Formats: sequence, structure tokens, C-alpha cells
Amino acid sequence: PEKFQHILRIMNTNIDGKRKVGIAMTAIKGVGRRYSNIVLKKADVDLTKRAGECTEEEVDKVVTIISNPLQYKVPNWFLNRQKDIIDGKYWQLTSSNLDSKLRDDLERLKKIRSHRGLRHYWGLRVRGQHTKTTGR
Amino acid sequence: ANLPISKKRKFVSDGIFKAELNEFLTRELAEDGYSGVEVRVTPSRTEIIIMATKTQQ
Amino acid sequence: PVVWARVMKVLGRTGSQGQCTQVKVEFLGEQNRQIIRNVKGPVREGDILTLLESEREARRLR
Amino acid sequence: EIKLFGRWACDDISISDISLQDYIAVKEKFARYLPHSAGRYAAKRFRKAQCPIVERLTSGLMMKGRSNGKKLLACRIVKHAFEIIHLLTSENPLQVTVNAIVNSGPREDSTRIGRAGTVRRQAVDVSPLRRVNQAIWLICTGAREAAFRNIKTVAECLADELINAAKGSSNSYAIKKKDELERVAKSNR
Amino acid sequence: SGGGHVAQIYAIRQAISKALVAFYQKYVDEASKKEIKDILVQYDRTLLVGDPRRCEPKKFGGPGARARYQKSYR
Amino acid sequence: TLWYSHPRKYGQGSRCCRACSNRHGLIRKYGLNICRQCFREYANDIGFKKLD
Amino acid sequence: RDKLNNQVLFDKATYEKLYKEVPAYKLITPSVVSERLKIRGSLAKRALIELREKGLIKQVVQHHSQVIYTRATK
Amino acid sequence: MGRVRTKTVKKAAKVIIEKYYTRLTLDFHTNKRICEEVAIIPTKPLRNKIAGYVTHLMGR
Amino acid sequence: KTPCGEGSKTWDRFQMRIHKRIIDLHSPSEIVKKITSINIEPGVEVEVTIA
RNA sequence: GAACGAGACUCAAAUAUAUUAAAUAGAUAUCUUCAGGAUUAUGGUGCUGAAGCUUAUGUAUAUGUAAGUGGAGCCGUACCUGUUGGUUUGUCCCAUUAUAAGGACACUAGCUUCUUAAAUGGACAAAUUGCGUCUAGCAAUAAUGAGAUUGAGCAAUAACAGGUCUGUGAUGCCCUUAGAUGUCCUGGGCUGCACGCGCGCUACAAUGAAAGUAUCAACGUGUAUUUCCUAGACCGAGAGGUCCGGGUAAACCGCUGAACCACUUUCAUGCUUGGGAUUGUGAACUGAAACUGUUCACGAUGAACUUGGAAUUCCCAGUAAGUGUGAGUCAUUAACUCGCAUUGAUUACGUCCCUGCCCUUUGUACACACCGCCCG
Repeated sequence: PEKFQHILRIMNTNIDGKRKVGIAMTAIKGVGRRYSNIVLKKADVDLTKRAGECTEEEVDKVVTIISNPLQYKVPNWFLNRQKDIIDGKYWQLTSSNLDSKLRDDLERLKKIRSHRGLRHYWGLRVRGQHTKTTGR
Repeated sequence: ANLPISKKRKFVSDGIFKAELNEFLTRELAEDGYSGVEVRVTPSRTEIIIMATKTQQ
Repeated sequence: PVVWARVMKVLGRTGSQGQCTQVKVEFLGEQNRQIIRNVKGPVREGDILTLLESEREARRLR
Repeated sequence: EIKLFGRWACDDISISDISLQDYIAVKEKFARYLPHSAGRYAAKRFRKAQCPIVERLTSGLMMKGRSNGKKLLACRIVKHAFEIIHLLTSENPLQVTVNAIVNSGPREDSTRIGRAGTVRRQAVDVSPLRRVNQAIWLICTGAREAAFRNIKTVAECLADELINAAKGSSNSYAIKKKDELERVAKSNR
Repeated sequence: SGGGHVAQIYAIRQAISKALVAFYQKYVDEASKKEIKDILVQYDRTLLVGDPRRCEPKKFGGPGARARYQKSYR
Repeated sequence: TLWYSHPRKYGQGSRCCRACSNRHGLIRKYGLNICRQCFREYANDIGFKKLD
Repeated sequence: RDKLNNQVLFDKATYEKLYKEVPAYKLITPSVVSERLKIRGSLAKRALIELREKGLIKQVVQHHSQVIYTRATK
Repeated sequence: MGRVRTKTVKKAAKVIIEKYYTRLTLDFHTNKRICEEVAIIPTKPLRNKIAGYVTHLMGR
Repeated sequence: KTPCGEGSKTWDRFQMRIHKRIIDLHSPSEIVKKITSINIEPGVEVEVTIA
């Protein structure tokens, strides 16, 4: 049966809740397509259920544990951004704060004038491979 | 060699010893017209003969 | 239409190699009126084909 | 006997197209359960003329790079496709395909003299051992384009059209491009 | 041992067809000589042949065994 | 000593070609170090008949 | 263009219409599930699990990515 | 597909006209075996090419 | 194959087959190296383990 | 009598293991924990406190289980399966530390099919209604493991202004060396990128994709001032860490028990978990030392691509193509090439159109040879 929600909404995006949550709830920006099943079975929800169910009485647990990953039994190497090292907090930024200090991290790369951040400014392919014919 | 190395290198580590020799006997004794060799690794000592046209050289 | 067509001979690959190996098709009701077609397709003796047009003769046998 | 290939029968099927039998010793003298003969079918000019209609389309779905080199996966599809044919009017796929390929082959006329200044001088007859040599191929092309993107999967789509190609125009799966070239080749001769 | 999956499946079907020609010819029966293979000259089911096909060697200059990469401007 | 650089026991340069001192053409599949271009005619006589 | 306005939706508000079905159904797969609209394939894995009454229905075999049903007709 | 025995098989094919007219007959496997003593074939598997010809020689 | 390998890529092969045959024994100590240097000839070195 | 080239020969492998035959590989029998078949045969026997489980627990884990409990089980034997290990000159032994020989006995109580090529073994077609001409009735598919296992190595005459002086202690002459081009001392570069071009890799998914679950390779490589193949524990989300073991190799990895393919579930064909380009942070590894980078995983990002214009490649059978693995250089890094196995089609079974190459006949005013010569 499916007559319940047909839509969802969390912080920073509206979840298009049509698909099954094993492939659906990674549409939040900052969550890997295996990181959902890492969190959701720790979030005590049945993964075989589609996203027409799993409304707010199941979303209530999943929202704060993104803000508190370390207090919810996930190790810090299985997190997105540990080793900041600025403030030392092993974070996981998501969909607003992913891009908030994205430019601020390479702002230091313009303060320290390093060629990694200069390649960000000049425009290349992301890493240091050959620019004889990639160069676009 | 006091090493227990197996047959896939024994026939070439002592095996290129005859080809590195083959121009060394050409170069050092070139006064004779050095023709060829015959080596025989016997127990406790090895001997190699050298054929030439000028043999009291 | 489905007018019967049995074969007599398979030839060299004329048609400038479309392997259009021509033939001298024999029919059922007669044995003497029967005459050439230039078919496409490899043929053994005994290929009982059925042809549409019995009016084309294609008179450039090689 | 050695009928009942998986489920039904290998006998009780003989259409006498007049006089377009004397085709192939198909399986009345060549009883089988699965078509997996191993390797040797390209050794003489005519080895597959002593070999059934039902061999070649099993291996005939092996194209497009990531789908060739898989025959026993392809025989799985077509064996399970064969009871879709038991679900369409409950007719066995022997007189579904052999009644297809009478009409699923381009009849007699195809257009090739293309090494000349034009192309239009064309074949008087097509040999029936080359009718079936691509009549099995026309339905493979219709099998991919039906099951390409979103429509309906490979297991039902080729069996969707074998009795629909038992006679004429349903759509342009393959029935058109069996009738496309035949009217051209008499518009050219 | 050896081969892949269906190589051995093509071999274990050979196995007892290898045996009834090698174990009916000593004590059992000589009706079991000729109707061994009247069943299998109607078929032969590639069962009494030492199949000579084998993976042919790869030659130089290309990736295939009998196929060498080109289109290099001519 | 001082400025006596490159402890060359990483990478082939320069533990290479005791026979002919050719750097970038080394062959090592039995441990020979013999300039493989020279090896094409040194193969006789070190066995190495082309049987096929 | 079958862009299929669709949420992956269980919808037992059409399961009283999921016995409109079997007259005159004959070829029911999750791929010919496109006959009914609101076409699914993954909740339509679930949608014919309880279509196995062995009465008014018949299947051949369940298989990975291969499901085929029909009517047990007269 | 040579349709005659092609290369230099008259090393034996015209020495058996008078020097070995007899000492053989129409059997192909007999004169398979008589060739080994009449000439020192140094690598043998040339032998049946210069033995198998007598099936065409004595018939002609 | 070619030195300074510019042009018409070609390859060569260097086969060298080492063959060996094994013969058993259960015998006293020195009765086999009474056949020490016969028949010795270049290419073969014969190993015998008395254990 | 010409002679070389081509044939012929040489290799792999198909092929008879008849013969020679075993650290290995083994078929075979034998023996090693009733191996469930009281659903092939059978006994002490079962509702009668038995197996099982409760309590206190006896090294401040033997945990039997009698007692609590339980309602019926514990115990006998086997044709078949399933076994440590031992029967390759044996069953007892003589002898020997023990094996072999010595005896009886089988009087072979593990042999040569496979693994292993040692040597031999193996295609010639007699016959094809037409006086194809008293010479090729090649319709004998047959016959047959085989019409070659058929793939390869060698490769003449003639030369090119093909490539290499930066393969070398092959080298002319040239050049520079007390102001070195050498030799290098350090680092950078060969990886610089608005662009053109080349061979490739990965994909553009629902024959698929995803997590499990079934299970088979072959070619071979394998450490010795050691830095390699690797077993088996330990510690680790993983990368990787500690401590020991085997293999100089048919012995150990290793039944090299590889990968798609097989099955089941999860995704429904959404530019979506198709696809992984890009990119931040951490965790690591070798190199003294790692940055338009030396590689390797973890979370995160999810670019183009929905099959590719003009054109243009490779190939006729275990081939193409799919899928792996070995080896090469290798401290570390393979998308590369040299091998190898595995899955295994289509479509010819042929012509000279296309583009080349040969043969002559023929034209020529060309002969640095039609990229010619050459006219106003």
C-alpha cells in the first residue's frame, strides 16, 4: 500500500521520496550512496521500505545524528571530513556547510599561495596529471 | 658461489660465463686467430680447452 | 508468385562479386521451356525454390 | 522418444510450403533437448544446411560487445521465452518460428549491383538458405530495439513477435524491413 | 581438474560415453557394441572424438591471437 | 663522503649493465644486466636457439 | 514518451483494482505491468507475491530478473 | 589441392621403373616400408610422399 | 628485435629447454661414484644425493 | 647434373601411452571416528526418570549433569557413503634404529589409463554410368584421431641515400676538456598547456546494474652481502602492523579449487545505486627524502556520455569478440606491450569492383624513372 506522503523534506533540501530508501535517501548532498544504509539501519528503520513511508516519526532520529555522528557509534574514519585540522573536530558537513568553508579552505591556499590552490584558480583538471592534451 | 640457487639460473650464471669469455679470448689473444672453445665443468675443478691455428702462442 | 523453381547449375560469381551465382532454373509442368535466372545465394543441386517472376531471363551468362 | 525438448514436443510439426520443403533436416531426424553443440559449424561451405532452424537463433542473440560470448545465458532467455509462446495461444515455438520464417524472410528480391554506377539491378531470386540466414537476424534486430531503453525486457520481447511475424504488418519491428526491401527491389527491376 | 565451468561440463558428458566403449567390450555384452552408437551416429553428441581445438597462440604486434591492431593512417 | 650523492639502491640508475654499461635498455629476467640489444646476438652461444 | 509520472508507491487503493486482473490476463510479468499505469518494478516485486493463490492464477518459475505468471484458464 | 604429386618426387619415381620394377606391387603399405632400405632418407617423414606415389604410379 | 627501435615493430623469441630424467636407488655408499667420470661430456652435470 | 629461393626441413600441439616408467600426479583395492537411512538387514530395548536441561560448582574452566527437570530414550551390527594415515618391490617378517633385499605368502596383497614424449606408431583415397580424347569420370561427402594439430621459426637475387655515431671499448673525421659537452655536485625539466592529431582504457546499463551465494583455469614466475614466492596465527573499517613456517622449487604457496558466465535477493530501465571524470579532508605504504602528483584504500562530490558525422580499421573457427591471469621494465606505480587460459557466435567458402602485388602482350618523347617529362 502507498497512500501516505509522496514527498519528504529535511534540512537544506526537499527529499524526493519516491524511490526505495536504499537508493533514495542519499539524495541529500553530503551523503554517499552507501552512507545512507550505514546510517539508516543504525537509525532503526527498515531499509526495504520505500520512502512513501518513513515520515517524521522515523526522520526524527536521522536528523540530529548527522549533526552528532561521533556520539552515535560511527567511527571517525567512516565519516566524510575528519582531520580538519582547524578546530580539530571530526566533522561531517552537509549541503550548506559543505560549500561554506569550501572556499575558506582554499582561501588559505591563496594566503599560503600554494600551487594546489593556484590550479583551483587558473582552471585545469583536478589533479597534477599531464596538461599537454588534457588542458580543458 | 656458496648459494643454493636453482637450475633456471645455474645454466645462465655459469652459462653466460662462456659467452663473456668468447670475446675475451678474441680480444686478449687476437695474435693467434682464436677459433673456439670446449668447456667441461668436472667435479672439484673445471677445464676449458681453446683451439687455434697458432697454438704455441 | 510462389511459382516453382528447381535448379540445374551454379555458376561463377557474376554481378561483380555480389556472389550472384546464376542458374538455369527448371520448372515442374515442362522440362524444355525452362531458362536462365541470375539469382543471389549459394546453391546446391536440388534447391527447390519458388520464384515470383518467370518473365525475367537475365541473358548475360558468364 | 527424444522429443519434449524441455516441455512439449519436437515432432507434430511439418509445414509443406510448396515446394519449399526439402529445406534442412531440422530435428525430426535430429532430436535434441538443448542446442549446445560445441564448436564446429564453420568448416565447409554448407555445414549449417544440415543443421536446424533452432540452432542458430539461440546463438544469434550474441552481439553489441557486452552481450556476445554468452550462449548459455542466451539459451536461458530463449528457453524461458518459449513458454511465453505457451502463453500466447498455447502453440509450440516450432510452428511459430517456421511459420514465421516463411514470411519473416525477405521473399526473393534484394537490391545489390552497387559496384556499378547505380545499385538498382537486383537479384532475381534469393536462395532460401540465405532467406533463413538473415530471417533469424531480422528478428534479433527487432529483439534489441524493442528491449533497448525502457519498453519491455529481452525475455518476452523476442517471443512477442514470433507469432506476430507468422504473417504480415503488425508494426516496424522487423516485418517492415522485410517488406521495405521487397517493394524497392521491384521498383528497381 | 582444469578448464573453466562448461569445459568440464562438456567433459563429464564425455566421461561415461568414454566408458561404455571401454567397459562393455570385455565381459558384459556384444549387443553393447553396435547399439552403442546407432544411438550416436544418429547423434554422435560430440562424444567419441578427441576434439582438437585449442587456444591458438598470440602473435606479435597485436592483442589478438590472429588479430593485430592497426588503422595507423593507412 | 660529503656531496657524494645518490645512494642508488632504488631505481635502475645506476645498478645497471655490468656487460655494456647501457642505462635505459636493461634486461633482468634472470639477473643478467647485459644491454638487451647486445643480447640479440649474444644469445648464441648461450643456448637460446629459436625453436619457433 | 512514457515519462511515467510516478512515485514508488504500494497503493492498495488499487489493490481492490488488482483484482480487475486475471480475466482476460494471460502473460503477466512485472515487465508487462506497463499495461496498468503507475508502473513500478521494485514495489512491483512485492505487488504479485500474494498473486500465488494456485487458483485463478498460474506461474512457471521465479528467477532473478525473470518473473512470469498467467491464468489457470479452463 | 595439388592434383598431382608436386615437388621433386622423381628421386624414387623413375628409379623404380627398371631398378625396382618388381620388389613391390600395388599395395600402398608394402612400398611404404620398402623405401627405407633403398636410400638413406636422413630425415624420415619425407618417406610417405616418396612412398605414397606408387598408388598413382602403378595404376598409370 | 631492432636496436634503436624505430620502425616496423617486430619481435623474436629465445627458447631454451632444460630437460632432466630421474633414476632411483637404494644401495650402499660409494658404489655409484665408482662410475664417476663415465660418461661425462659437456652440457650435463649429474647430481646424486646420498642423504 | 644446373644451382639457390620455394619446397624439403625445424617447433608447438592434435595423435597410438603398444613399449620405458616414477620425490610428483593418480586411477584401483586395502585400511583410518555404525559412516544415520531402526524410510535395504538386525539387537539389548522406550514412556518404568533415560538422553537432555536445573543447582553448587571443583586449577580465587573438566563443567560431567546423578539430584531439579524431562516423557523416552540410551545402546548393538551393516551391504552403500564418508575418514585420519599406511599399502609405487607387496602380507608377515629375516635383517635393520627403521626401511629394502632373505623366506613363505599374494605366490604381485595399488597399476600405467591419466601426470609425465623417451622412442617408435599414423592417409594413401583401388573404385566415380560420360572410348574428357589407350594420358586430370579430383560427385568416393566416404574412409577416417586424423583429408594439415596446423599455427609458426628460417628465409634467395637485388638494393634503399629506410633507422641507429644518444646498444657498446664498431667507428672516420669533426669538436671541446684546466673555462668539461665529459664526470654530473643539487634541484627542475622531459609530466610545462587557449589547440590539432594518434594508438588505448572506461562507459554510455535492465541480456544489464547491486549485495550475497554456488565454482573452474592455464602460461608461468618464485630470496640468498638475501629484501622473492608465500603458509599459518595475531593486531587492524581498510590500507597495512607484530611474531613465526614452508619453497631454490612437479616437493611450499598450489587440486595455481582464476573471471564474465550460475543462483538468490536488492535496484525498475530516473543522466538513477547507469557512469566515476572532477574535488576537499583524514588514514597509509615504499623511496633518506613524494608537490600540475609515487602509488593504495575510507567517507563525500557525482562531469560528459542515452551508441558517436565525414570517413576509416581488424578478421573465415576455438578465430573474432567477451572475460581474467602470468611475465616485461619494477624500491613503489601499468590503461602499455610479450605470453596464457576461459566464454565462444554471425557471415562467406569467393570475385577482381575497390586498393595493392605478380605475369606476359603492348605504347612511350619517361631512365634522380608519371611525385615523370613538359607547352604556350
